[PDB]
Amino acid sequence: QMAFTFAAPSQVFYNNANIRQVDVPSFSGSFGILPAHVATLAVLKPGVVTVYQEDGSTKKYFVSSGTVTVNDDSSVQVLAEEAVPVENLDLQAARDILSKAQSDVTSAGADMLKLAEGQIAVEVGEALVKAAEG
Amino acid sequence: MMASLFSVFDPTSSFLSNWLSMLIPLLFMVMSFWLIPSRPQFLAKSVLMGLNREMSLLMGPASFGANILVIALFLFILFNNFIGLFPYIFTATSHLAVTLSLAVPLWISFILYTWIKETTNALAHLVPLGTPAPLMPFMVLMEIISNMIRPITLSVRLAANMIAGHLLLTLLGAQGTLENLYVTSIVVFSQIILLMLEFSVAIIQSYVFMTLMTLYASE
Amino acid sequence: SGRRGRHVDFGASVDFEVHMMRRALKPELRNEAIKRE
Amino acid sequence: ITQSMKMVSAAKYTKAERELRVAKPYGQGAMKFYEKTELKGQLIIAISSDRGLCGAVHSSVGRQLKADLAANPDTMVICVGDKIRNILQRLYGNNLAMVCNDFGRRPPVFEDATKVARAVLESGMEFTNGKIVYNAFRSVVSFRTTDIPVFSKNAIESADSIAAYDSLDSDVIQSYVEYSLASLIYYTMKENATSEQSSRMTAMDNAS
Amino acid sequence: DIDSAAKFIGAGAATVGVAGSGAGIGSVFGSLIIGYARNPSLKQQLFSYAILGFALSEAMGLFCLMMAFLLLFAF
Amino acid sequence: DIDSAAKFIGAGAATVGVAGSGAGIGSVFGSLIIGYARNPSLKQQLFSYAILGFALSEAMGLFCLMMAFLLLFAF
Amino acid sequence: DIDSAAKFIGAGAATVGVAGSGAGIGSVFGSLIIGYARNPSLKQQLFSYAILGFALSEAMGLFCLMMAFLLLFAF
Amino acid sequence: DIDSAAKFIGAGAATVGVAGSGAGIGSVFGSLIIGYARNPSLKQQLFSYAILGFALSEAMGLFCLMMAFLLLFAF
Amino acid sequence: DIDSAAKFIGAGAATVGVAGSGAGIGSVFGSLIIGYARNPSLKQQLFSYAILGFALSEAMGLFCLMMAFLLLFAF
Amino acid sequence: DIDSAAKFIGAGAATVGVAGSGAGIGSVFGSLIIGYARNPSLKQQLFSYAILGFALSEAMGLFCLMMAFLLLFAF
Amino acid sequence: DIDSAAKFIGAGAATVGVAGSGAGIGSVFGSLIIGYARNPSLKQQLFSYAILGFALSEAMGLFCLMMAFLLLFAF
Amino acid sequence: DIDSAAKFIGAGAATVGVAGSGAGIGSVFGSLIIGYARNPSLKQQLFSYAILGFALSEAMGLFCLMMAFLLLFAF
Amino acid sequence: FAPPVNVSPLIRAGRYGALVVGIVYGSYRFGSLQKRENEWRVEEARRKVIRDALNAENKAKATREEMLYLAKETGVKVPENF
Amino acid sequence: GDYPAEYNPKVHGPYDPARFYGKADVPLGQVKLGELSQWLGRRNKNPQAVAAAVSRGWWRWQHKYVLPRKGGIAPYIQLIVGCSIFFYAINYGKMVAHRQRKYH
Amino acid sequence: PRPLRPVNPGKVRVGFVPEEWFTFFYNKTGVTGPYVLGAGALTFLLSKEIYVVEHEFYTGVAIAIMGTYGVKKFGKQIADYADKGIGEIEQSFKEYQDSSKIGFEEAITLEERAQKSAEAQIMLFQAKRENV
Amino acid sequence: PWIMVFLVSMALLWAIMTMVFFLYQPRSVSSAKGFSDRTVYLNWKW
Amino acid sequence: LATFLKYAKVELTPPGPADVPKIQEGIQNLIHSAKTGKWKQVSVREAWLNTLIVTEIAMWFFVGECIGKGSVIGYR
Amino acid sequence: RSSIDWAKMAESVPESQKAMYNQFKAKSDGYIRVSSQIDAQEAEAKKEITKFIQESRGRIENYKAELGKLGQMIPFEHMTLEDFFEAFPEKVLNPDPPSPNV
Repeated sequence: QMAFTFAAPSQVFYNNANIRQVDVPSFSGSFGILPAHVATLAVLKPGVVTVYQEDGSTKKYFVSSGTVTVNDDSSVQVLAEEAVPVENLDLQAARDILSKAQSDVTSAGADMLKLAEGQIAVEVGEALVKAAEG
Repeated sequence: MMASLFSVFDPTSSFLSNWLSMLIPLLFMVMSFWLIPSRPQFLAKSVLMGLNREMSLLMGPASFGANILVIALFLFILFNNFIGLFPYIFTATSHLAVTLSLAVPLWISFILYTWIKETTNALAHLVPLGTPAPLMPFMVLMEIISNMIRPITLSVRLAANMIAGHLLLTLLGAQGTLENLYVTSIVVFSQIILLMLEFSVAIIQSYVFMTLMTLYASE
Repeated sequence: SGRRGRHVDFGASVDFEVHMMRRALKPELRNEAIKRE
Repeated sequence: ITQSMKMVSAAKYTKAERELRVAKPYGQGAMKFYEKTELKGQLIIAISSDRGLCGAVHSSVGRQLKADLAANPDTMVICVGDKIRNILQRLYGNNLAMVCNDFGRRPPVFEDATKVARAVLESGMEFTNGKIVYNAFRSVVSFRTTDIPVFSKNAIESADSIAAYDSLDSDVIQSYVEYSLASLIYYTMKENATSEQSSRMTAMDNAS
Repeated sequence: DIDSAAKFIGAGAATVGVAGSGAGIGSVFGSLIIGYARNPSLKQQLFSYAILGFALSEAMGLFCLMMAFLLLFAF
Repeated sequence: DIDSAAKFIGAGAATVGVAGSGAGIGSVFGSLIIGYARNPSLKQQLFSYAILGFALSEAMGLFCLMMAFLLLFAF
Repeated sequence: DIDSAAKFIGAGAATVGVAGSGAGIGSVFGSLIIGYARNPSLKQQLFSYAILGFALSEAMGLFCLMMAFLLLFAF
Repeated sequence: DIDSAAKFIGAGAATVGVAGSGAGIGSVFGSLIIGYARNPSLKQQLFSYAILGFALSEAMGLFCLMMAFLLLFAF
Repeated sequence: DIDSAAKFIGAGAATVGVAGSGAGIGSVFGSLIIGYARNPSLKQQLFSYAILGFALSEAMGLFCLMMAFLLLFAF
Repeated sequence: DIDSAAKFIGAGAATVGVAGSGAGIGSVFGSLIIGYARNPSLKQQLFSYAILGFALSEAMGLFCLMMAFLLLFAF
Repeated sequence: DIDSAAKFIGAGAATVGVAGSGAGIGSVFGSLIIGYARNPSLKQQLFSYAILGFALSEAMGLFCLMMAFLLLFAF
Repeated sequence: DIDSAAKFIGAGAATVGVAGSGAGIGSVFGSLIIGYARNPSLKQQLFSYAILGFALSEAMGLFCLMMAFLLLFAF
Repeated sequence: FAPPVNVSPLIRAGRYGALVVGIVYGSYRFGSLQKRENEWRVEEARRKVIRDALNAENKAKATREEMLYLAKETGVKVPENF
Repeated sequence: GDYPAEYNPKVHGPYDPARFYGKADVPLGQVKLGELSQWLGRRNKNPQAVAAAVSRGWWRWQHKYVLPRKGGIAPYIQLIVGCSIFFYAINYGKMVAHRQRKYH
Repeated sequence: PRPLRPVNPGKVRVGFVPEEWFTFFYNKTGVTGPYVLGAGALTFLLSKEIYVVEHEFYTGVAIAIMGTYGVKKFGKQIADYADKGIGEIEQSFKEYQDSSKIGFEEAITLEERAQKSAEAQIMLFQAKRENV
Repeated sequence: PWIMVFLVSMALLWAIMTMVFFLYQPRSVSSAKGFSDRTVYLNWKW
Repeated sequence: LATFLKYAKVELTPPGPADVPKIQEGIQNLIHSAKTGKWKQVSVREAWLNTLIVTEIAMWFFVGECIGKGSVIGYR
Repeated sequence: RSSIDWAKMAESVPESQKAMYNQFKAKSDGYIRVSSQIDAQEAEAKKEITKFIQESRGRIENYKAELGKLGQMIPFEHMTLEDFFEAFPEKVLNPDPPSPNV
C-alpha cells in the first residue's frame, strides 16, 4: 500500500507505483521504508537506492543526490538528481574521479572551498567505487 | 590514610558566638550611592536581570510579585554556600534551623494555598493521569508520603551537599603535611579541584532551588 | 557535514555529486547522459 | 517568416513537450510534500525568456506581477528572463534585487533551476512565504497561467503539520529546502518553456 | 539481641533497592527531555506520561522503603 | 535465634531486586514518551506495549518481593 | 546452627541478581516502543525479537533464582 | 555490643542507594545534551525538565541517605 | 562450621554479577529492535552482532557464575 | 572491638554508591559525543552541559564517600 | 578460620564488578548494532571501536576479578 | 581475629565501584560508535570526548579501588 | 616608591638589641627545654609502656569476652581457648 | 530609618551617609592623649550612636574602595581576609586546643 | 560641599592591604618598615602557635591559588564588560539631555511659525478686497 | 537557640529582599519627542 | 625583588660603633620625658605610630628567637 | 493693475493642514482675467491674533523655563540617586505599585 515515486530530472522510474520496500542512503543514515512508515523527510547522499518491487525482483539504483519524503498516507517520493542503475557503471572512471578528488584535497592547501569540494567528490568517489563492485 | 578531624560545627566557640557568621552577606550587600552604577553594582544588576528574564516564564499570575523573594532566596543560598566554604567560617547549614527557615515555610504556604483555594487540584495532583481503578491506593499513599516529605528532602539535601563538601575539604586538609612539598602540593591541588567542584555544585544547587521554587509557585 | 561548514550550500554539493555521477558512464552513456546546459 | 517559423517552433515544441514526459512527474512528486502539509501564505519569481516577438505571454506575466504588487508591495522580485526586468524596471526599479538572464534560447536543464535557487537563497534577504508564477501548459492551442506556492526554512519549521515529520533537525530541513526549491523551479521552468513556445507557434500560425 | 541487629542490617539492605527507582526516574525524565525536543506541541501528553512513569518508579522505591521500615519494626 | 536474624538479613537483601523493576519501569515509560513523540498516531499500540513492559518489570519486582517474603516466612 | 543461617543470607544475596533481568526486560520493551514508533509495519518481527530478548534476560533472572534455591537447599 | 555494630553495617548498606541517584542524574543530563543537539530554541524548558529530573533522582538518593541516618542515630 | 557458612555467603554475593549480564542482554536486544526498525534489509548482520553481544555479556555472567562455584566447590 | 570492625564493613559498603556516579559520568560524556555528532557548532554549550551533569553525578558519588568517611573515622 | 571466612566473603562480594562489565559490553555491542544500521559504510571502524570498548569493559571487570582473587589468596 | 577479617570484608565490599566504571566506559564507547555513525568526519573530536569520558569513569573506579586498599592497609 | 632616608638610631638600636637578646634567649631556652623534654620523654615512655601493657591485657580479656558473646549469640562452637 | 536630626539639606547639601553633620568635633587622630579620656566620654555611647558611627565608617570604606568607578576586587578580598581574621579570633579557643607543637 | 566620585579607588598594596597603612610608617622607618613589621608579626603568630597551621590553612592556600588565578585571568574581561555598560548607561543618559535641548529648540520654531501665520493673516484680508 | 537562628536568618532574608528590591538602575527617557507633535496652528477665515 | 633589597640595604643597618652617645641621648630623652611628661601631650596618630614602632622592634626578638631555636614554628 | 503676494500666502499655510487656501487658490485664478463684513472680520482676526500671540509667548516662556531647568540641572556624571529623585520626581516610594524591577 505504498505509493513510491522515483523521479530523476531526466528519467522517471516509478510514478506513484506500488512498491514493497525502499532503502535510501541519506544524510540521516541509511534506512529502509515500508508501508505505513513514519512521515519523515530525508536528504539524499550518494549511494544505492535499492527498490524491492512487488513482483519479488529487486532493482538497485544509484543516486547522486536528492531528497526522500515519506508521507503519513504511506507514499514515498525519492526525487534524485542523477540516477542510473548499478547495471551501467564504469569502475575505472569512479577510481579516476576518486584519485582526482584526493589530488584536489592534497593540493587545496589553505583553500577551504576547494577542500570542501574535494571532500564531496571523495564521498561520491567512495560511494561509486563501492557501488560498481556488485 | 593516617587520621582525620571533626567537631567544627560548634555554635559556642566564644562569647561572640557563630551567629555573626550568618550576617556576612550584609558586608557583601551592594550599597548604591551614585546615579551611574559601579562595577559590582552593574554586575549584580546584570545577574539579577538575567535571572528575572530566565524565570519570567515560570512565575505565574499567583506569584507575579513574588519573584523578588525567590531572588532573595537564591542570593541567600549562594552566600551561605560560597562564603560558608571559606576555611575559617563555619557551615551555617550544619545547624538545621537555617535550612528550616530557608525551605519549610514557603512549602507550608504553598500547600496551604493549594488546600484552601483548589482542593480539586490538591486531590488530583496525587492521582496520576490515566490510572485505572485497581492501581489507585498504593499510588495515593506513596505520593502522599513523598509530597509530605519532599521539602524536608530538599532542606536536608541543601544542608548535606555543603556538609559533604566541607567534610571532604577538612579531610583533605588534615591529611596534608608541611615538611613534604610533594604531599602538600598534591593536597593543595586536590583541594583546588574539590573547591571548583563544590563551587559549581553550590551554584547549581542555588539555581535548582530557585527553579523548583518558581515551578512550585506556578502550581 | 563539511559541506555546510565551509559556507557551501546543498546546491553546489548537488552539482558536484551529479557531475561525478554523470562522468562514470564512459563507453556508451556519457554522450547520451549529459545534455550540458 | 511567420509561416516559415511555424515548423521551427514545432521542433521546439516536440523538444519541449516530449521533454515534459519526465519533467512533469518530477514536479508532481515534489509538491506532494506541500500537498500534505497544506500551508497558506514575500517572494515572487517570474519565468520568461530574453527573446522578443513572444505575443502577449510576457504581457500576461507582467499583468500578473502588477496584480501581485497590489497585495505585498514589500516583495523583492527575482525573474528568469531579462524582458520581465525591462518591463518592470519603470514600475519598481527600487525593488529589483537581481534578475537571472541567459534563458530561453536553449531547453532548460536542472543546473538553471539550481542557479536560480542559489541566487534566491544566497542574497541574504529575509523571506518566509512566496510563490513562483509560471505559465502552465494545458493544451497546444491555449494554456493556463498558474503559480506554485514556495516556502522557506522557517515557514516549514514552524508549521503545525511538520510535527508528524520526524528525524528532523536544523540541517535536514535547511538542506531539504534548497533542493525542493531547486526542484519546484525546474517544474516551473519546464512547463513555462512549453507554454512560451506552443503559444508562440500558433502566434506564428495566426499570421500564416 | 542478634534479632534487632539483623533488623537493622536488613533495613539498610532493603533501602539499597531505591537505587533502581532513582535510576528509572532519571531515565523517564531524560527521555522526557529527548521526547520534548522532538515534537514540542505534545507537551501536555509528554508530561502526563512522565508523571505516570515517575509515579510508578517512585512506587517501586517506596515499596523498597516500606520493606525497610517493615523489617525494622513489624517483623 | 541465629536463624531468625538470618531470615531478617535474607529478607532485607532479597528486597534489592525491586531496584531492577524500578529501573525497567523508568526505561519503558521514558521510551513510551520517546515513541509517542515520534509518530503519535499509534498511542493505542504504544500504551499497550508499554503496559506490557511495565507488567513484566513489575512481575520481576514482585518475584523478588515474593522471594523475600518466602525467605522470611516459609523456610 | 549457622550453616542454614548463612544459607538464608546467601539466598538473600543471590536474589539481587534478578534486578538486572528486570532492567533488561524494561530496556527491551522500551526499545520495542521506540522501534515500533518508527516503521510500525514490522510488528511481528519486532515482537518476535522482543520476546527473544525477554527470554534471554529471563534466562539470567531464572539463573539467579535457581542459584538462590540451590544455595538454600541443594548446596 | 553488636547493635551499634549493625547500625554501622546497616548505614553503610543503606547509603549504597545513592548510586541510583548518580546514575539517574547522569542519564538526565546526558539526555539533556542529546535534546539540546536538536532544537536549541527550547533551552529554558529543556533546562526546567532536566532540573525536575535531577531534583527527583536526588530526592530518591537522599531518601536512601535519610533512611541511613535514621537507622544510624535515631534508633 | 563457619567456613562453609562463608562459602554460602560468598557464593550468594558472587551471583549478584549476573544482573549485569541480564541488563546487558536487555540493552543488546533492545538495540536490535531499534536498529532493525530502520533498515529491515540488514537483519542477517544485525542479528549476528546481537548474537555476538549477547554471547559476550552472557559469557561475563557465566564467568561470574563460575566465580560463585569456585568459592563453594573448588577452594 | 567489633564496633571498629563494623565501621570497616560499613565504609566498604558505603563506597559502592560511587558506582552510580561513575555510570552517570559515562552516560553524560557518551551523550556529549552523540550530541556533538548532531550540530557540532554548539560545542561550548554542550561541554558546559556535560560539566553541569558531571558535577552533580560526582556530587552524588561524594555523598557516599562522605558517608564512608563518617562511619570510618568520625562515628 | 574466621579470617579465611572473611576472605571468602570479600572475594564473593568483590566479584560483582563483572556486573558492570557485562552492562558495559552490552551497551557497546548494542550501540554497535544501532550505529551499523545507520550508515553501514563504516563497518570496520565501527567494529574496531566496539572491540576497543568491549576490551576496556572486560578490563574493568578483570580488575574486580583480580581483586577477588588477590583478596582471597595474596593480600 | 575480627579487625583484619572485617578489613577483608570492607575491601571486598569496596571493590564494587569498578562495576559503575565498567558500565560508564561501555556507555561512552557505544555512544562513540553511534555518534561516529552519524557525521563520521569528526573522528578526532569524538575520540577525544570518548577518551575524556573513559578517563573520568576510570577515575571513579580508581577512587573506589583506592578506598578498597585504604580499608585493607591504612584504615 | 619614595627614596629612602636612614632610620633614626632608636629603631635600629632597639631592633638589634632585641635580635641578639632573642638569639641568646632562644638558645638558652632551647637547651633547657631540651633537657626537660629528654627527661619528660623518658618518664612518659616508662609510664606509656606500663599503661600499654595494662591496656593490652585488658583488651585481650575484652576480646575474649566479645568472642564468647559472639559464640553464644551466633550459636557456633565455643573453642577451648576462646 | 531616615536622615539624622543634625542634617538639613538647605544648609548642608546632598546626603552622604559617610558624613557627620553634627558638631564640629576634634578628629580622632589628633587628640593630644591628655584629654583623650574626655574625648572618648564626649561621644554618646548609645547603641544608636555606635551603630551610626559604624555605618559612617563602613560608608567611608565604600566611598574609598567600592563606589569609585574603577572598583576592583581589592574591597572584597579585604572583606574576606578581615572576616577570616575575626572568625579566627572567635574560634581561637578551638584552634588553640588542637595546635601542632606541644611545648612551644 | 558636594561629594565627588573619583575614577580610581583607594591605593592598594600587596593585593588587598591599603597603601596608607604602609605610608604611615615613612616618617619613622621608610619602606621596609611595614614589611619588616608584617614579617615579624607573621613569624610571631606562627612561632607562638597563635596562628595554628591546621587543616583549614591548607584550604585557604587552595582558595588563594584559585582566587589569584581567577582574578589574573578574568579580571580585565569582567571589568571591561562592566565598564562598557557604565558608558552605555551614560550613552543612554547623554541621549536624553542632548535630545531634549535640541527638541525644545525645534518646538520653539513650531511656536515661532505659528506666529508667522498670524503675521500673514493681516495680508489675507488685504488680498480678498481686490476681487471686488 | 534555634528560634534565634530562625529570626537571624529571616531578618537577613528580609534585608536581602529589600536590597534586591532597591537594586535597579533608573533611566530618564522622557525627552522632547512629544513636544514636536504639538504643532498648534491658527486656522484661517474665508 | 631587587628594589626591596636596595631599600633593605638602606634601612636595616645595625647601629655603628661611633653613634653610642646619640642612641643613649635618645634613650634618656624617652626616659626623662615619659617619667615627667610628653606622653599625655602626643597625638593619637603619633602615639599609635610609636607603639607600632615598638611592636616592630619587638618582632626582631621573636625572629632572633626562631633563629636561635632552629625551627621557626615553636621549639623542638 | 492689481495683484497680491502669492509667495507669502502660499508659504503661510501648512499645505494639507490648511488646504482650503488651495481651493481659494483655484477660485482666485479665475478672477484674474460685503466690504464691511471683511472689515469686521479684520477686527475679529486682529483680536484673535493678539490672543494667539500672547498664548504663543506663554508657551515660549514655558519652553524657556524647561530649558533653564535642564541647564540648571547637575550633570549625570557626578549625580546621586537622591539628586536624580529630586530632579525627577517619579521616585520609588512606600505607597507605590509593586514591581520587580522598579
